Amino acid sequence: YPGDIFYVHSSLLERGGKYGPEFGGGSITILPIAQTLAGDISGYIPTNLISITDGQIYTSAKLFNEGTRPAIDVNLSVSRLGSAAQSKFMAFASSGLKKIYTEYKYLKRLSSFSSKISNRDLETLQKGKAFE
Amino acid sequence: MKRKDVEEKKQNLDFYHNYIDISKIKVLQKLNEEIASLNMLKLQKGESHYLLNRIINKELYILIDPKKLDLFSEALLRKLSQTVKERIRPDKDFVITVGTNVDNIARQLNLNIIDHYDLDLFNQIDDFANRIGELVDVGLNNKIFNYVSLLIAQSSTKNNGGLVQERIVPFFVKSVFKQELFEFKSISVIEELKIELQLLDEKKKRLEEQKKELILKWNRARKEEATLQSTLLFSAFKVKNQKSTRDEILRLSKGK
Repeated sequence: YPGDIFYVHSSLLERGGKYGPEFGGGSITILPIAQTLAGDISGYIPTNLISITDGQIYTSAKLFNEGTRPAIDVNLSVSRLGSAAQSKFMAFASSGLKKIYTEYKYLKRLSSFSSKISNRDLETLQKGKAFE
Repeated sequence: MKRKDVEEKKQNLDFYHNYIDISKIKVLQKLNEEIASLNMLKLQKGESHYLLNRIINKELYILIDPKKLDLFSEALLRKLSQTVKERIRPDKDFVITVGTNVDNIARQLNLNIIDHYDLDLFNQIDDFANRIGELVDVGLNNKIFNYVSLLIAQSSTKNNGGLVQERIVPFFVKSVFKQELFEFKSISVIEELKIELQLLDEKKKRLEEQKKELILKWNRARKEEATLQSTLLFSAFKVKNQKSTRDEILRLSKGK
């Protein structure tokens, strides 16, 4: 690619946002789409765009082939606005669930010597499986 | 991602590949030692039974969960679950379990749990026997139960893969009980080693496929990097040849 390839996109995607009443008062929401190769999220364009945008929804081929639809990998996805983009009841309903899902994935991967599981870890596993 | 890191990963994979064979040799030696010990224990137990018989002349279900929790463990656990469902009458039998999984399986079937222990107590065979043998004697003396048997969520190469289980009771008595428990433990250890051999054989293939994938990825990255570098160098060259190209085009277009 040329060296301009970052600016070419940035100056584009910066043309959206939420505006004040004296300058139109509207809001442009953008949902750009990007393709990765073999799950390599650390490509040039993919990363250039993760740096210009305010979040990412990562779709996983492993989840897609397993029958999950939509095949969204919540562990590899993020929203940087957080509860500021949600209403009060929705913010309270899902106040701390993404951290629980991350911890559940970590605990599922982690291997330990003890054959018994602490009760907090068991509760986290139950909640993560129910969330899935 | 340079060739140094790829070489380091390659040598690490080779080292683990050789260590797997070394561990296989060690595990085979351990298996042979345990086989000899079990045969000696069986001979001594037969002699002890003969001597005890000459001197003289509701069921208790003990459940143990597997050491770890993988796919094999889950399959064995569910087969043990159906075996419990098909070979226990809760209204007449008592079940003592060790381990969270078998304890949950007993709970879901509303069975009578004598007590709950920690799985690692099974590792110390001497203490395990000294405890549960006295418990079983106290039980059968009170006639609360008269049948005692042992089931493990583990596969046996003799039963075509089925679970290991043995009905110890009914058939100086405490020595025979300890000998039977020791024999059961030795059988379990022998089966575990026989499984471990095949597990190592699988790990070897996993390492080989990892090496193949890594080499493919490294070569794929290297070719692109080299091509881009060469293209940049020649573009830097060909910037300076524009004037001669334009002059030649103009001379050709002038005519003759």
